[PDB]
Amino acid sequence: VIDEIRDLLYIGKDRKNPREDYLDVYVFGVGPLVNQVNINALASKKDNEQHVFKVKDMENLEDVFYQMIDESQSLSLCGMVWEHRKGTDYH
Amino acid sequence: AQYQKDAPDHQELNLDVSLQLPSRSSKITHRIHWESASLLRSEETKEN
Ligand SMILES: *[C@@H]1O[C@H](CO)[C@@H](O[C@@H]2O[C@H](CO)[C@@H](O[C@@H]3O[C@H](CO)[C@@H](O)[C@H](O[C@H]4O[C@H](CO)[C@@H](O)[C@H](O)[C@@H]4O)[C@@H]3O)[C@H](O)[C@H]2NC(C)=O)[C@H](O)[C@H]1NC(C)=O
Repeated sequence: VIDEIRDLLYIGKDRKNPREDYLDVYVFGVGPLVNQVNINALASKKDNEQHVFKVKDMENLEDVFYQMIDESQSLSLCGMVWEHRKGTDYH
Repeated sequence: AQYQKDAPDHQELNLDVSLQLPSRSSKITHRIHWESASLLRSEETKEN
């Protein structure tokens, strides 16, 4: 089903435009009973980045969600060029 | 005596050879001069 989704979003069907930033898949592992092979093949594989996670006892995964709202991300509007179909210069 | 000073040993070599492939997006451009002549510039492509 995952390969049918990437075909519908035009991902990988071109050599000049991969469009990998238009689908991200994150898989979280809840228990000790975890097949790490199956959770890795479903998640995306983008460069210098992690998408597979394995934790135990559930409550620590609730501990990562209150911790992420204390974490502030420095948002950077610099160097952003998104492909808008009005490709005159200075865009 | 003016002939032996103005005599060239070779004609110009300066070849702006650019290669466009439909598998890529950038043109692969080499400039071959006299000193850098007789030097193969291999570009391998696994797609036919
Ligand atoms: C979303 O999807 C649609 C559908 O695929 C896509 O439409 C495409 O738009 C581009 C322009 O943004 C089209 O590209 C050009 O189309 C004209 C005819 O309309 C051609 O004549 C052009 O060929 C010349 O121009 C190029 C430079 O502009 C030269 O490099 C080239 O050698 C020629 O001289 C050019 O192909 C494209 O045809 C359509 N495709 C379809 C199937 O309609 C749209 O752009 C997508 N949106 C985004 C943001 O990508």
